[PDB]
Amino acid sequence: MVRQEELAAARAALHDLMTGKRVATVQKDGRRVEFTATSVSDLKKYIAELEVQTGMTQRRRG
Repeated sequence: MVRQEELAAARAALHDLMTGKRVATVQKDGRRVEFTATSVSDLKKYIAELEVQTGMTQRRRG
């Protein structure tokens, strides 16, 4: 399990959505999905869930 690549792509979305552009697309499973500054919150979670699926712990306090 190494989302090291797609991971770097998600961080970029945080930079473009809060730098100016309000729209951002992501290539996931041949499926493209849109995100607007209105959901900048549900995206923050998508970034936290991938760190737990690529990290190496479980106590959560890690």
